Amino acid sequence: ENVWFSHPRRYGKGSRQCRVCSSHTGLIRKYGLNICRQCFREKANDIGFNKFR
Amino acid sequence: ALISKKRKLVADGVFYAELNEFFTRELAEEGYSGVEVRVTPTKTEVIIRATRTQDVLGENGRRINELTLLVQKRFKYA
Amino acid sequence: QQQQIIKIRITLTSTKVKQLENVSSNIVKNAEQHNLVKKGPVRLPTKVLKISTRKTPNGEGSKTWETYEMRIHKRYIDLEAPVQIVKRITQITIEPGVDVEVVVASN
Amino acid sequence: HKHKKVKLAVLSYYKVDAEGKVTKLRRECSNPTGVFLANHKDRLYCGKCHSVYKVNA
Amino acid sequence: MLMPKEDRNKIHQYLFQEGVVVAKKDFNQAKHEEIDTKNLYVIKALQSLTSKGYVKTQFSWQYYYYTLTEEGVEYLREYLNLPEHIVPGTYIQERN
RNA sequence: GACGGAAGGGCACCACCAGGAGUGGAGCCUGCGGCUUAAUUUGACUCAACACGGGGAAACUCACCAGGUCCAGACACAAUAAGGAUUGACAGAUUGAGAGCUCUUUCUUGAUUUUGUGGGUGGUGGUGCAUGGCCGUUCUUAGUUGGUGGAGUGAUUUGUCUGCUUAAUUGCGAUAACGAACGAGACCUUAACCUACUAAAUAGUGGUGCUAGCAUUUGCUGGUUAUCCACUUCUUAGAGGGACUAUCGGUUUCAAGCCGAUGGAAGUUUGAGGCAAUAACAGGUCUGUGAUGCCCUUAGACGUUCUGGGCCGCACGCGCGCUACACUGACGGAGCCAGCGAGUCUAACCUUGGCCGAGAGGUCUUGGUAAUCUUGUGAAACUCCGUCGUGCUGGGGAUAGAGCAUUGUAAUUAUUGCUCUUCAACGAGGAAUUCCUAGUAAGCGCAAGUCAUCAGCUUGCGUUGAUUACGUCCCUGCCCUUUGUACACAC
Ligand SMILES: [Mg+2]
Ligand SMILES: [Mg+2]
Ligand SMILES: [Mg+2]
Ligand SMILES: [Mg+2]
Ligand SMILES: [Mg+2]
Ligand SMILES: [Mg+2]
Ligand SMILES: [Mg+2]
Ligand SMILES: [Mg+2]
Ligand SMILES: [Mg+2]
Ligand SMILES: [Mg+2]
Ligand SMILES: [Mg+2]
Ligand SMILES: [Mg+2]
Ligand SMILES: [Mg+2]
Ligand SMILES: [Mg+2]
Ligand SMILES: [Mg+2]
Repeated sequence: ENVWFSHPRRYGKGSRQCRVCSSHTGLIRKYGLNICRQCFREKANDIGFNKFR
Repeated sequence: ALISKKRKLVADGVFYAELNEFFTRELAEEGYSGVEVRVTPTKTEVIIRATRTQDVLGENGRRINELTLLVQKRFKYA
Repeated sequence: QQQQIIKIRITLTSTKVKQLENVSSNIVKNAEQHNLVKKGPVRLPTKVLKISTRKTPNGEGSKTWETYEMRIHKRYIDLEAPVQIVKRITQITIEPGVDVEVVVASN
Repeated sequence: HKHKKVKLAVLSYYKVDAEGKVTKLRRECSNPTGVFLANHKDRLYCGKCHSVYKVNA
Repeated sequence: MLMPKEDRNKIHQYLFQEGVVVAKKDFNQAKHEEIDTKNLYVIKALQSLTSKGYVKTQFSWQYYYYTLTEEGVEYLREYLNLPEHIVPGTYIQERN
């Protein structure tokens, strides 16, 4: 009863979102974080990412 | 499950980060000072440190099994 | 089971290097007291996971960049062990936060 | 957007006391959802046989 | 949209048999895990409960952690018409 | 306190001197303004806007435009209803459409709802001049504060300084100050060394239990680690060791220091970063946030979804860039050497090898969840041997045409790759202006980020590797002292 309400999302910006805030922009999909670069900065420490050099 | 160690440790950190923000959103009154994860074989134990144990353990075994089932239901854990 | 070798390989990996060193020293320690033939703890190059991100949430300001480092240290030991001796030392007293893999090779 | 749905009784059945035995023609079919359906101009609407349905009435 | 009665029933008994319900915050998924219905109907129906009560809702990264409050245990007991005070459903059941 | 077209003293290749590479001129890329548009979505405009929002946008992204659906309008109240609230609908009209959106039409699940009142919810709506957090800048400079004591009615001042020194409010000293605290430093990460310990079939070496091929009386090379033995020099990573300007000489008030020579892996704070005080800015961000105050909107929606377009539009101006103007070169062949990475069973990620194809690429397979395999990423600049021969030329590749492929549901406004073909400006760049002191500048590529595909961009890495100076306050900026002030929203 609902077919026209959908369009393909197999790739690109709309195929993914931040796992914290669903921000389509600024994502870090490196290493499978799937966190945007801005939520990652607040939460880099508890994951295990630390600044040394 | 044959997942690379770099991606697995990253997912372990995201797992810890998920537990960290989850616990402080409900156990805010308990004086949530953090949490620890110990992955023993077939039994990963979540060591919740809270300054008010009388309510995180709840009464008669409540308020902790619900959180125990919530983490099980999300993370697809037996 | 009657004193038959298994040719086990124990591989240790975690970010917290310091307590992994203790267990790597622990695993090698319980071998000579049981007269166990072994190949020593082989240390593998550290994989420095790196993320290069802007400090700013917006676009304004000087273009300053941070590098985050999630270091991971992997080690492995080859032990010529009995079936009994390995099980009651590796299924018990497992250190926190360190991942361990027990695999079998029969070349 | 919706029709009145006037105070109708059962349809496609002639009468129960039509001098004087019960009269309900068009013997039972394989569709109970038996029952008839929406018939407008020499056409049929699927009501139960969702996958395969072969008849032209 | 409109939640069918068996969907409403299967959502309520699932929440009764262990207390908590988790639902991903993504509409138009139509394949909920561990419950055979659309994910939208799970969130919408639980929102209908939570406004009246019976459920304490927390979000925690778009994941919708739901928990059955003690006031709401007796309501779903009335909805499902289970025998009264024979099982808490299921917080204190086995270890005792 | 601020400012001064006031004086004096310091510091800094975001200042200068001596220079190097340039940019500004050219052609294309990209962003901004303007213009135009249905829309060409917005924020930011000296450093502190302008390859910036990780902003390399075909759909999504999306916030803009032209339109079509849905309510994901919770909950309460009153109506409506079980003489049926409403929903789904085949066909055709209508629609871009194979949206029952609406219409000709009437069957089906059945207080799951509809109408209205409230009241919630959503909003990349507005306000960053209501905010949090983060970031940028003053300032990566060296500065800030108090206890007790001294001065002053007081606001305040001294300490916190004339001098010398340092990268440093770093210290030596002076001394109505004395003893302190933060900052700086110390600290941490990383690079450089370790023939010393621990060891290693995921690293390497040598003999050989097993040996083999070529050429000759042993050099190069290919396999087995119950089809072997031994080891850690090179690689790795743990514990550590090591540098503290060590020794000597000179200079300094013979003090902190500085300079030279020797030795050493390292004598520029040993190189480079991480963190970084007080007080602030009406700096930026509400367009990251399920962070949020207030206001606006909320069913013909500023919610969300779908179709297509736009952000890329082109009389023009400006900034960051890429390729060049050639011989220190273009092209052909040959020689051929790195390092930092990443990578799939939660199914197509890295892709080897075989075949086909000019090429792009297609295909059959193998390995790797990774010091194992891609990958010795056999990278480019470079080196040699040749063709060219100062000719806008075989420099240069802009524009434009035809075709062959890949990615994507979709390539038109050409995603990109390849083949042939046109061979435009440009003959070293005006006024002006950027960065930089040793493995540094510059050249040269490679990896990763974004990513289905596309880098001319960024973050790092390695290859080749200069000139010049070890200084000064001339300009610019900052700080301090003295001074003047009718300034304090602070010239
Ligand atoms: Mg300048
Ligand atoms: Mg100059
Ligand atoms: Mg130029
Ligand atoms: Mg130019
Ligand atoms: Mg594009
Ligand atoms: Mg769009
Ligand atoms: Mg501000
Ligand atoms: Mg003072
Ligand atoms: Mg000091
Ligand atoms: Mg644009
Ligand atoms: Mg190599
Ligand atoms: Mg040419
Ligand atoms: Mg020509
Ligand atoms: Mg970019
Ligand atoms: Mg005067």
